[PDB]
Amino acid sequence: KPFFTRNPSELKGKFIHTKLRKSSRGFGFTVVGGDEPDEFLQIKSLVLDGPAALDGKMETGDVIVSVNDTCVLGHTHAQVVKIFQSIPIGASVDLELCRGYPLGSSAYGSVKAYTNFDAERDALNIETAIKTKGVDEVTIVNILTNRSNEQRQDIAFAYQRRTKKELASALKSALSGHLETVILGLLKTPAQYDASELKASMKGLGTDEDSLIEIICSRTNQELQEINRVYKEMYKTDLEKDIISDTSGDFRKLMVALAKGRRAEDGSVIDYELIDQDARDLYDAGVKRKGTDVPKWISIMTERSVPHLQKVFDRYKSYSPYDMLESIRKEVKGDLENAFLNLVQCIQNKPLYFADRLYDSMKGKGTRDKVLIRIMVSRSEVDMLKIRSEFKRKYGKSLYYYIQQDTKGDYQKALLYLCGGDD
Amino acid sequence: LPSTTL
Ligand SMILES: [Ca+2]
Ligand SMILES: [Ca+2]
Ligand SMILES: [Ca+2]
Ligand SMILES: [Ca+2]
Ligand SMILES: [Ca+2]
Ligand SMILES: [Ca+2]
Repeated sequence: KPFFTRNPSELKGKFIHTKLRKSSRGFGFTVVGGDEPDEFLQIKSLVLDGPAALDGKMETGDVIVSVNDTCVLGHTHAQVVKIFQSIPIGASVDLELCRGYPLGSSAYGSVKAYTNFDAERDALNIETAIKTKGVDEVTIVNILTNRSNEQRQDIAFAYQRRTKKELASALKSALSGHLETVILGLLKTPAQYDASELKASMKGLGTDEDSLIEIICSRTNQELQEINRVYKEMYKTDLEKDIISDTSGDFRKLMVALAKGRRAEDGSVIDYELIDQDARDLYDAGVKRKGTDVPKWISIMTERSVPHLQKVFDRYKSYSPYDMLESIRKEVKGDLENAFLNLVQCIQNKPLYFADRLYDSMKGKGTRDKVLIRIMVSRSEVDMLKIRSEFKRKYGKSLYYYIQQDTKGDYQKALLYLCGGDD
Repeated sequence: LPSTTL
């Protein structure tokens, strides 16, 4: 449905004019959109060292409004690239760009990108709140929980360019308690946050196996590829190496296999014969025999695609008297059991999986603030709306309500903003 | 998914 208009008097954000001279390799940027008749054309990326980058005015997500004094709102994708390719080398082009319409965002997240974003103005108001006697946490929460994670990356850049000190440093010295734990987590890129939460769970021989299972069993292939890279840049050791250090047994093999992020991508053709054979092989390895063939479970549940395994688990009920989750609760035990239980829940319904973990972190005495904060931070821009939807259906009350009754202060207001809505 | 370098 993304908003579209052919009249420039109906655009939201601010406007930018540019003059780019065509080089031997073009203007140095790519464009997306343009199939759908009513679809904007937006800058997807800028070739570094190219004309668009070395001019510094063009940014990703910019709606191309007009090219060479000709409005291109509603132009097809092929009609626009013909304008840029008709320009000879050495000649320039006039681009009117609109900043304020977003791009590859998640339809199910709760924290969306601020339209009238001003990284300089935000870093200004944060410093004023940080330096306020009796630190003004209200404004800090009002800004950071209302910006996208990449917008927070720009605020951290602007804050350091003005005060010559890091934003994470100044906020760590000004905040305390659980509010600090939330705000510092919101300032990390999703890979950096996961990479830090993983190392934090392998602090010693007393590994937090719960947090290790949560991050590994829920992250996709593309998310885990980024985690493995960022984890080595930050800690100078492979994520797999620390997992091998602080795990053992079949639980080690299941965590290492999932962390590689080499799961077979979702296929376009449904393999009905493999769905049945995988279902029988899970049954033959577990309930049907004495003991369990754990390697056969790890191979099937980590290598097949998620849409495939969902069909495998439904077909599995045709052979076994107990479904896949109940089969796990009696074939294996311990940390291995907790891993297979979480993995299967992330395959069947991942939003429902995080809804249960939020309920578990708040149902009892006190709060598992560690689990609660990580789920709200990590899932705020991915599927937070689906998490709230499954939560209210199953538990009657909203996720907002359970956070309200279990947390207080500005720490509560930070979590409620990441949850979204007024309830 | 239309996408072209310029
Ligand atoms: Ca014009
Ligand atoms: Ca205060
Ligand atoms: Ca058995
Ligand atoms: Ca049957
Ligand atoms: Ca509680
Ligand atoms: Ca609890």
